[PDB]
Amino acid sequence: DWEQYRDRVNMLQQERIRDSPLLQAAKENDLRLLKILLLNDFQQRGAVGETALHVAALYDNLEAATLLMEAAPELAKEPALCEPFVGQTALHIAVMNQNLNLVRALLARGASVSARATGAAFRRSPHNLIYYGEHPLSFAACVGSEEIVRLLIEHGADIRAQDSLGNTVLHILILQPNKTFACQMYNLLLSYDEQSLELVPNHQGLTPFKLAGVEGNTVMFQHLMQKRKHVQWTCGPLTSTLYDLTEIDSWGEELSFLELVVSSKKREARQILEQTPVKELVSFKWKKYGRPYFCVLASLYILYMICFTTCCIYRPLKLRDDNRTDPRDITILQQKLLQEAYVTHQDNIRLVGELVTVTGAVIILLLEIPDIFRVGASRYFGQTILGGPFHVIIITYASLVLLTMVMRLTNMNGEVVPLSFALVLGWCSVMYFARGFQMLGPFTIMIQKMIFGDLMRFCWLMAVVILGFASAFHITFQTEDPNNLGEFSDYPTALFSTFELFLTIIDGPANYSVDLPFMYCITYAAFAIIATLLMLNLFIAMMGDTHWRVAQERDELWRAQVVATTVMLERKMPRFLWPRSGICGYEYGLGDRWFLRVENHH
Amino acid sequence: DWEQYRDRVNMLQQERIRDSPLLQAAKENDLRLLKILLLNDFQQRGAVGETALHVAALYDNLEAATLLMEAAPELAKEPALCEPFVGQTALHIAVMNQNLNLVRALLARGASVSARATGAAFRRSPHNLIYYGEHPLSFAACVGSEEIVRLLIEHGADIRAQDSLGNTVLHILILQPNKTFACQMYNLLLSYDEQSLELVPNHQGLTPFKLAGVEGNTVMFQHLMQKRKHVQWTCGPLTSTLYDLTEIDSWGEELSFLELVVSSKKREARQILEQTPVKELVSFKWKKYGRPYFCVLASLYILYMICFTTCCIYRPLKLRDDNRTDPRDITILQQKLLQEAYVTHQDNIRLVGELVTVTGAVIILLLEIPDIFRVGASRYFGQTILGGPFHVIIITYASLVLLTMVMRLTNMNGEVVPLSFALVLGWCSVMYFARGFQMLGPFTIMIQKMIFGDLMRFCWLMAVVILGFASAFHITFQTEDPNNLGEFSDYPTALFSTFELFLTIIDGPANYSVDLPFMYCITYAAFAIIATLLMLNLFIAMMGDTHWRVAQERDELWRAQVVATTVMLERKMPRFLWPRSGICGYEYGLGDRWFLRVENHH
Ligand SMILES: CC(C)[C@@H](C)/C=C/[C@@H](C)[C@H]1CC[C@H]2C3=CC=C4C[C@@H](O)CC[C@]4(C)[C@H]3CC[C@]12C
Ligand SMILES: CC(C)[C@@H](C)/C=C/[C@@H](C)[C@H]1CC[C@H]2C3=CC=C4C[C@@H](O)CC[C@]4(C)[C@H]3CC[C@]12C
Ligand SMILES: CC(C)[C@@H](C)/C=C/[C@@H](C)[C@H]1CC[C@H]2C3=CC=C4C[C@@H](O)CC[C@]4(C)[C@H]3CC[C@]12C
Ligand SMILES: CC(C)[C@@H](C)/C=C/[C@@H](C)[C@H]1CC[C@H]2C3=CC=C4C[C@@H](O)CC[C@]4(C)[C@H]3CC[C@]12C
Repeated sequence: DWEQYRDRVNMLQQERIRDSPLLQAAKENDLRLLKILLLNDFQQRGAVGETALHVAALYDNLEAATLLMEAAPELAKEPALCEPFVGQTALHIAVMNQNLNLVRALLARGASVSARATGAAFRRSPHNLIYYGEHPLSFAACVGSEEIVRLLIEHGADIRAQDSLGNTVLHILILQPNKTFACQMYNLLLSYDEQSLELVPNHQGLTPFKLAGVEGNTVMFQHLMQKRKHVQWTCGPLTSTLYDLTEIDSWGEELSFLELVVSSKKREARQILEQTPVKELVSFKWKKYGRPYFCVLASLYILYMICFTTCCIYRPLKLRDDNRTDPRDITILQQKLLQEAYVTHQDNIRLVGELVTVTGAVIILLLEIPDIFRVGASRYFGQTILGGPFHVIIITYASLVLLTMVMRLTNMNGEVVPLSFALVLGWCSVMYFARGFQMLGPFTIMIQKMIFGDLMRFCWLMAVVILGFASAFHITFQTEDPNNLGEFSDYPTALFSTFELFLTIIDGPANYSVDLPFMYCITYAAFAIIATLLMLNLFIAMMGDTHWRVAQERDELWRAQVVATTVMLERKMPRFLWPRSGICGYEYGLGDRWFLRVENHH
Repeated sequence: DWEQYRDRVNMLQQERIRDSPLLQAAKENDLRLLKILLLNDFQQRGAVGETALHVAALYDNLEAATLLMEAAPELAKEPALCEPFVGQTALHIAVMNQNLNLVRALLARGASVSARATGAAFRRSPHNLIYYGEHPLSFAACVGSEEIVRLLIEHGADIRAQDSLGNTVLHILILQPNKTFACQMYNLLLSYDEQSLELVPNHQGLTPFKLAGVEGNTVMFQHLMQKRKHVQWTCGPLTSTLYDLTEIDSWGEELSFLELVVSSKKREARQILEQTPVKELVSFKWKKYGRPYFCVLASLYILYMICFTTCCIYRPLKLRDDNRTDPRDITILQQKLLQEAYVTHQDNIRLVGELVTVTGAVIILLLEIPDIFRVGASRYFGQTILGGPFHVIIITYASLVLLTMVMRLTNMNGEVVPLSFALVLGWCSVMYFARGFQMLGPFTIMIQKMIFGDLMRFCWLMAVVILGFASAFHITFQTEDPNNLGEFSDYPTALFSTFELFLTIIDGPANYSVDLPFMYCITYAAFAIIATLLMLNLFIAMMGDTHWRVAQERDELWRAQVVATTVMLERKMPRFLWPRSGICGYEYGLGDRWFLRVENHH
């Protein structure tokens, strides 16, 4: 694995230092021995192709480093050579150690300011505890050294330089934990840009501004907004400000800033939506267009489900041609064949409802399937914010409807099976529209967080308890007459009865007109204590204990689902229903830009 | 008892001081009277064989002590003589009182630095509020007096000296509450050791390092780690450190450090497992070997339970030879005798499943019973962390399986009884494997903490309520026809029905075709209010109120169960499946030691 390999690389590096007297002296800073060694091989390389001057820079030994450079000035220009450290120079190491005097001493000897630390230790990865890109300037900026950054710019470090992810030093600063020092560095780097470095995309296609949204860097986002706002006036406690919408509203682009924020896997990304500019734009969009249109789509989908339900109530059945020869058989009706299912005016009225049902199932797939491809299936079905579990069940519903149509056209028996699933999944998918309402939306997120959390854990241990007790009840009743107590008469019935008895949805079996086996009363007393008194009430207790913890995240997720709905509706609906948001600058001599005006009290 | 004896010892001591003018003067420090007394018996002894110089040292009376020593220098060498205080000298007392000048005055007169306070007041026990071992140096160290410790070392106090538990001053310092001052003292004492005192075991077989793990002394453990770590390099925000695994991983030893920590009765011991070295070693062991092998053992045990369950479903039964002459008798099948139970190919297929069932029951006892002997039964079955309640039920399961085999071989009727218990206990023991999963493990600890806590308290008061109401319902129905209401027709049925009615698992008995006794409606209304409205819902309330309090400990116990599982699997499984953990130093010129490399951000 990567851990045992990186560990071995570090062990070999330390051994090759111990085993080589020049590298050992470069580590210890014992100038005595280092003078004797250098007085009479300077190109000695440690385990990763690093020089004695890399070793001196790592241990921050300026005296050993200057003594090595006086003996062999060429060492300042040397990269390391083996996979984790490829392209790392002594300048990269000195910059990480913030040794300004060693950085001056290396630059005075022509250490390259444009050298790339290409190796696996510098790539953005869960394997690496930091990501500073590949260039000495990016290292100096992430390390927070203003003076080393100026010094590197004065030696001609290219501020536009991009690493193997396409990230510029501005993208790399958005990715750092030290957000306030990163904002101070971001102004310093923007000062040397006199087309802008803020507009350069990485290989994901993201500008620094879009990356601050995706990564949920609210401190860098509100900093980037200071160059995109204009204060129109202040009057006593009131200010009117005008915010440039260009990089937020993302007009005509296939993948907007707001879509990149609501579809981001970073939990912090949803905090960008609470910023004054994003929140007030998405609140306006939801008030004026999103809620009205989402209420119309909720209404149309409910009418479509009432239509489909009515087609199931009026489903074509006839008297069974076969005989109920078995006394346990209760089936009296049967499916009509296709050639006898469409005869009456009522069958033609149902054919219109069935054609509406099939048309809406086709429309669901035409609306759903392209968004799987845009978003990618694991992000599309996985994200709560986008509607993930509802997309699974609405596609499953449309698939079961089209399967049922194939069964109807082919005289296939058993339409009850896909129709019963489609009635449950079709109606449960009406809970998708709960996101439009503050009353229902946060509660629908609790339902989901309880299904994937507490209900999952419970059903795993509940199933183990049901297997034990169903088997004990079944073998307890194997010797007894099934007509006097039916609940455990075969093993599938014993499982189902034990499941219903666990949940207390069927009464505990009793028949006071006969002697039940004594082992039933013993087993059922233990079951009643374990399943109903303890586990069924402990479920309520652990749900109550989850509920108060999850409640703050439930509300943050609901507010983000409203924005994701707004972004989805504006993307998918006809543009004549969604007029461009904010204020057109061309009406006021401000150019082609669009704005949001926010007036606030302070 | 010990309390009334120690109290009497203290009362007699104070009386013998009051009754003896020299000891009374040694307590008061009235040098006037003490001069008159000493001018013309110095060997006067208080209630515990203590001298007037012990009394002067106890009351911290340096002037009386020096005046007593000037009259009788031999008193500095005297021990106390009666059971609680045997071997205590005036030096032990002066050291506890931190009187450096009295310690100098006693050492100047040859008070023994190697004297042992052998008496019952100095032994590690719940009877004693402190434990400083038996020697003046251990007293000075636990009292925290650096200057008295140096002074005693300068007078030749043996730093290797061991008390009646085999504890050295280092072991005794791990046992003190003042952990940060104890670490400062631990460095001072290690400085005089120039085979090491850190390697000396006590009579439990524990070194100071193992004792810090067992006692959960995380402050002393992280201090002891500072002499067992090497910083390989630091580069900007990153450091790589190498930790010596020798005393943690405990190779080839019959009882490891990690086993001593997970099996400790101290609740603080589980905090040692969260230290960087222990946590990262046990996390690696669990990731690479523990979880994969525990998932295989979970799978094999579930397949074994499905096999046993199938042998119970296909259990050999025939039509009853006897007649159902009683109209209340519902038994229609009976056990086959052994000589008719193995005839068909299906019986031979079941014999293979029954031989697998018996083989796994023998294997369970071969795996379980030796670990009872290693750990000791009360620690083995008592500890949640080790699997205690699951070890009880898995041994009970294997015992019921082997009992059932003896019943099968002997034509003994009633195999339903041990098989019904074995099906419940065998399946409920699958919850042992819940510890391997973050989803199920903490919840399985809540199940256990609720069974032993809230369910226990509830079942005690619930039983008292059922006894009252079952008796009232039984005598209410004694005069009435059992065929019209069967629930209370005899006292065992009335108990069982009242138990099912308490839990609301059977419907309240009613028969609108007859007049029930009016006393039933009155009694059942009171029962319905007390049992179902109040107590059954108050159970949910007290569980909810336990759940939020226990939730932090539940997670700490789960994280410790994962480590205990890892330690158990590595101990019990073949060593070719468990390669030695960490980094072999011999590959890198570091010797025979093994290491963990931890790289961290700061
Ligand atoms: C035998 C059939 C009828 C079985 C398989 C049916 C199961 C359905 C009812 C289950 C499967 C997944 C469940 C489910 C998935 C996720 C969510 C999202 C949550 O925010 C609201 C509830 C909701 C919508 C629930 C409702 C009930 C569903 C849809
Ligand atoms: C406890 C958790 C794990 C939940 C999810 C599981 C419930 C189990 C016990 C349920 C789920 C569906 C149930 C089920 C489905 C349908 C039938 C067909 C019927 O003719 C006999 C019973 C039988 C075979 C029952 C047995 C019990 C089952 C398998
Ligand atoms: C009449 C028989 C069937 C009676 C005696 C059976 C009782 C069983 C089901 C009881 C006895 C002890 C109970 C028990 C003991 C302790 C634990 C550990 C806990 O972390 C998970 C639940 C678990 C495993 C439960 C499950 C149910 C058990 C095993
Ligand atoms: C309320 C708590 C204390 C729980 C643990 C106790 C429940 C009691 C009421 C249960 C446990 C087992 C039950 C029980 C076992 C088996 C039988 C044999 C049956 O032919 C008559 C009823 C009888 C005798 C009932 C009576 C009620 C008992 C004794």
